[PDB]
Amino acid sequence: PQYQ
Amino acid sequence: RATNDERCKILEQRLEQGMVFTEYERILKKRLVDGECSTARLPENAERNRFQDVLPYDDVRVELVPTKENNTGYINASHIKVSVSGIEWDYIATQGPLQNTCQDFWQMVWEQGIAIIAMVTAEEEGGREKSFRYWPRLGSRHNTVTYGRFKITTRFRTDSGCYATTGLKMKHLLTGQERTVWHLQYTDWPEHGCPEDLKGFLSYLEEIQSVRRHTNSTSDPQSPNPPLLVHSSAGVGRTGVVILSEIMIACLEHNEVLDIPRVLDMLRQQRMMLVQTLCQYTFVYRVLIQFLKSS
Repeated sequence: PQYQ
Repeated sequence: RATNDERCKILEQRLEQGMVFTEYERILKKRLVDGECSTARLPENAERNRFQDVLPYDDVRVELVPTKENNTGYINASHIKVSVSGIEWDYIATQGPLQNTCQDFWQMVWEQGIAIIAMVTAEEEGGREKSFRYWPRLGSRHNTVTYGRFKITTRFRTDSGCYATTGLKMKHLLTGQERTVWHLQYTDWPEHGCPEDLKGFLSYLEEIQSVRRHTNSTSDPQSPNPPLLVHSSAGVGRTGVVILSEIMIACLEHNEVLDIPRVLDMLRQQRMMLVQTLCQYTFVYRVLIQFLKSS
């Protein structure tokens, strides 16, 4: 879900 | 020449004093206002975003001709433009396509007149898919794929070690027209951190220029060119490195004072989070420095  | 050597010393000292770190951290990662990305956030579009926190702004998103399945013509992609000395450098920054968005990606390529794709990711990294394989494999028996109205043919491929150059042919099935598309995939980006081999990445930027050379057919050097399509997994970190690097090298042409944070600020106004880590930003400095050394 989240690009980190 | 002495002007380049002076600019090189200035770049090196900004790195030596740590000022490259300071200037990076004060650049906002996303727009303070008017960065709602309301179309990208629609429930009907959630399946079209690889990452829910990396989205295009409404004013600059790439709009597809709407279809019944895709009412807003949404694709996670942003128009990027920066003028250098009168020459508008045009780019489209997009995420790595998913299985459900390959048709959208190729429709985008067609409608925007794209002839060059810069893919700056491997397809899988760390056991996770980063980009669908949206173009066919080489080999006479299986080198074609159809995504909706577009049949794509892989025609040739060369491997240069840090990157590979694939020639594609794209056919609009409704009307029969064909266009050649070049696919330039950087394969040497490390799993963690940023590359230590500057030469390989510089040769990749040089190949992008060589493919611009192949595809330029307008006598007028000021005549407009279709945007370069740049994509990674989210279409922001390694994607921003390519775009900032190309613009900054073009700034080295004329006597324009180099202002890398200014240019990155303008880029981020057009797509959030471009150049997504500190090592990617220092990497741009190192690329510019190595570029000036090899002049």
